[PDB]
Amino acid sequence: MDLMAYWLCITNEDNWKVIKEKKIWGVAERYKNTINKVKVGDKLIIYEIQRSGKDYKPPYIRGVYEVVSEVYKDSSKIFKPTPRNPNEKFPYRVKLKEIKVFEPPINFKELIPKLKFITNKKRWSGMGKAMREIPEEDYKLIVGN
Repeated sequence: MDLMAYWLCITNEDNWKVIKEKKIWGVAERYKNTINKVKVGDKLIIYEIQRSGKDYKPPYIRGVYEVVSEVYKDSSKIFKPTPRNPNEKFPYRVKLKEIKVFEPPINFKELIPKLKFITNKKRWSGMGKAMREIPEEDYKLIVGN
C-alpha cells in the first residue's frame, strides 16, 4: 500500500471542541475530493484558525490524530455550520484516534520559520482549502512539540 500521508485540517474554535470530543473529522461536499485521498494510518493535524480583532487569538495547532476508518458518509449533525451555509453537515468523515493534544496549544506563527511546506514565510495566512497535505518532516516538527 501507499505510504502514510499527513494532513493539516483547518477548523474553527467551535468545531475543534467537537473534533476533540467526538474524534471525527469531516468536510463539506466541495472538499470531498481531498478527504477521499485519506486512508487508515494517515495522520491529521488540527489547525484552529486565528481570531482577528481586539480579542486576538493566534492560529493554533490543537492536536494530532490517527485516521482509523475509511471515509464514510454521515449527515447526522455534530459540527457547527456557518450562518451563510446553515444546512452544512460536513457529511464526508473519518473516525480518529487521539495521538496528542497540545497543552499549551502550538502557536502556528512560531513554527513558520521551520515549516518546510510554508515557502512564503512573510505572507502565508490567507485557505480556500479545508485540508492541506504536509511532509513527514513538518509533521515530526509539530507532533514533537
